[PDB]
Amino acid sequence: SGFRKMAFPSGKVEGCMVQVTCGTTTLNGLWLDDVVYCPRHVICTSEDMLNPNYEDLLIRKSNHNFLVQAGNVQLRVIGHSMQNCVLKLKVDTANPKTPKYKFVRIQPGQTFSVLACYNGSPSGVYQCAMRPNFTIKGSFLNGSCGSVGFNIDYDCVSFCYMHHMELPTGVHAGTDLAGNFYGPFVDRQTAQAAGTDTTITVNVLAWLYAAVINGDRWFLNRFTTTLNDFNLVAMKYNYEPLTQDHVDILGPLSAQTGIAVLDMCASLKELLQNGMNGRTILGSALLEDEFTPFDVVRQCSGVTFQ
Amino acid sequence: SGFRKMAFPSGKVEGCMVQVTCGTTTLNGLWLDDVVYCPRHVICTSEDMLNPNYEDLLIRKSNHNFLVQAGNVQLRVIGHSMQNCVLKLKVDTANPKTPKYKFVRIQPGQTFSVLACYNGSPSGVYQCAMRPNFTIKGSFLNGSCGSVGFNIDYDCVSFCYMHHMELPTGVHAGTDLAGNFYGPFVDRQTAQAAGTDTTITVNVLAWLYAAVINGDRWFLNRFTTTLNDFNLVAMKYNYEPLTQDHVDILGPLSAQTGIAVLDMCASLKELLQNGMNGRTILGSALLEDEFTPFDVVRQCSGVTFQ
Ligand SMILES: *[C@](O)(C(=O)NCCCCCC)[C@H](C[C@@H]1CCNC1=O)NC(=O)[C@@H]1[C@@H]2[C@H](CN1C(=O)[C@@H](NC(=O)NC(C)(C)C)C(C)(C)C)C2(C)C
Ligand SMILES: *[C@](O)(C(=O)NCCCCCC)[C@H](C[C@@H]1CCNC1=O)NC(=O)[C@@H]1[C@@H]2[C@H](CN1C(=O)[C@@H](NC(=O)NC(C)(C)C)C(C)(C)C)C2(C)C
Repeated sequence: SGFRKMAFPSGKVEGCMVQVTCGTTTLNGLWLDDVVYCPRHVICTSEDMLNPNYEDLLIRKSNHNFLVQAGNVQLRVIGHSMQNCVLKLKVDTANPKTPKYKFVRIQPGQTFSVLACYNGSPSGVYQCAMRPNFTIKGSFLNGSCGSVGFNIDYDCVSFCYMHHMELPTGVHAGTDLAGNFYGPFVDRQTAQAAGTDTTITVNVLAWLYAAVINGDRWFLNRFTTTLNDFNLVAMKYNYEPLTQDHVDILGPLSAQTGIAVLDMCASLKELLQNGMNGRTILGSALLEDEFTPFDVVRQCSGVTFQ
Repeated sequence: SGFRKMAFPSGKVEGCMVQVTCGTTTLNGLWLDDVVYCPRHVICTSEDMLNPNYEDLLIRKSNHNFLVQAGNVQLRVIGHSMQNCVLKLKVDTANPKTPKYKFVRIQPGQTFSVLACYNGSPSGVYQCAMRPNFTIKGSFLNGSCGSVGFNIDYDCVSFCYMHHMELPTGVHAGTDLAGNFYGPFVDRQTAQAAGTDTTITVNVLAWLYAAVINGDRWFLNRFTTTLNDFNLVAMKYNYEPLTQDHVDILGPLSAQTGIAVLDMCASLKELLQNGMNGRTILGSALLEDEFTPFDVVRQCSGVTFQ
């Protein structure tokens, strides 16, 4: 037993990280087959930086302007193209460590592992959620651009995030691996703010089920609630609406614990209305919302990756 | 910015995990050069299990009794020996993925990454501390024995933990990689209890410094305290004594933030005495004690591994 914020094993992604240097800018790239993916603002400088036109900026570049450093081995760029806000550098060598992979654009509320990197070298791995306001609460210092987020599904790495920038509230914004920002953000220094966030209700419920699976039983009650009456309480506390689809997804966990989803909603209602009164759940004094129903099942049943 | 429970990149350890099967028991082993390390209770059965004599049990074993499965490749055991509570299986093949490594026995309060594994396949990675009572609050299901904990220091993996068992409170006990249990535990089903735990004071202080580095400034105060007067308050709240050595270790963080260590102690004092009053620090409503001073510096300055 026990329940931890668990990341996927990072080895499959570690073997893909490279350093991309252009001009005075150095950041991380992702090397899959013979392509290196990195944020397009690597072609920017200290003054391009306020309102650049990346199409103009890129037409002015030559392949030899791109230093791609794969460990102590230099990779030669033989072509480049821009796809939305990512740059794709064609190199003459296919990454022999390329895992089976997919690029996926995730929905808010879904979680993923982030491999934080500097100068092409991994620093650490941690678990994140895509917040409802399309930011992530990451841990990113200067130089971390191009670090990626990912899930692993049996043997396949599903890349879902590449880091671009930090918002003045200390949260982070980035793109999918096809260069489309999550949320309304743009890779331009103009005023941008995250937008009001909300708590991921279906994930809180999953985590309460995790608690029950692990022996925290104390927040349960005899009551039930309707979805409607629950959602009226959730809105007051800035929680995302719970949909019948969320209820269906929580089915397996409800069946394993014997606690109907709507009964667990009645428990969440009382926790919102009464607080936790100096008690903890799974070692937290807050209601945790960065575990999906799938995360809970994976960790409570022991799914591996090969 | 941002601050997360960060694990080390796990790839160097993923390449060392194997499956060890003997009799009806299957667990994980660690393959370094031509040796596989695993818990000695792999030689146990459903009834050996209450009071085994592992020396007798092992003399009765043959090399061919040990199935070591490295992916879809079987490793032949050519020798075996017991070292305390770990079994060392000599195999005919050296692991080509063997990283630079050391075996280290850590002190309580020190943190490490755990690569949770089942059937030789990694499931997830998370960060732990060795509690003052020599347990760890892990996430371990049946089959996880032989998963290891580790730190990485530039290019060197320092293995510090191998998982053996779960205590009735849902916490975990194990050994160093030389098979010596942390704490008073034994690999025998007899009554054993963790012992009263305490909070790791020097780590809480490190995490408050992390908060200041990241812009949470609110818990600070104008006051100071003596070490003596601080430790009198810490004892009341079941905190470990803070030593002058801890104060010295916190020096760099104190110098970077401009907050004297004893001034941060005065802040911790008021947090213990007053609670947090519905506020959070670094996204937690509890005082966090599983970041060491080194963890904070590493994450707030961006140290990598190559
Ligand atoms: C990222 O570019 C990086 O790691 N680069 C390494 C090389 C030095 C700079 C190259 C451009 C970096 C990651 C940031 C740094 C701190 N935390 C992070 O996550 N991204 C950026 O530097 C992006 C980049 C340029 C600015 N920027 C920022 O993140 C800005 N933030 C904003 O300007 N935000 C608003 C636009 C919303 C106001 C800071 C101030 C944090 C540097 C672009 C946005 C093109
Ligand atoms: C570990 O052996 C394992 O993963 N093995 C896989 C093969 C099946 C059993 C082989 C022995 C397993 C990990 C445990 C399981 C649940 N959580 C874990 O961390 N360890 C054990 O099964 C150890 C092993 C035998 C019992 N045991 C336990 O952990 C016991 N706990 C205790 O008996 N604890 C006291 C001795 C303190 C009472 C449980 C009940 C959790 C199975 C030994 C201790 C030799």
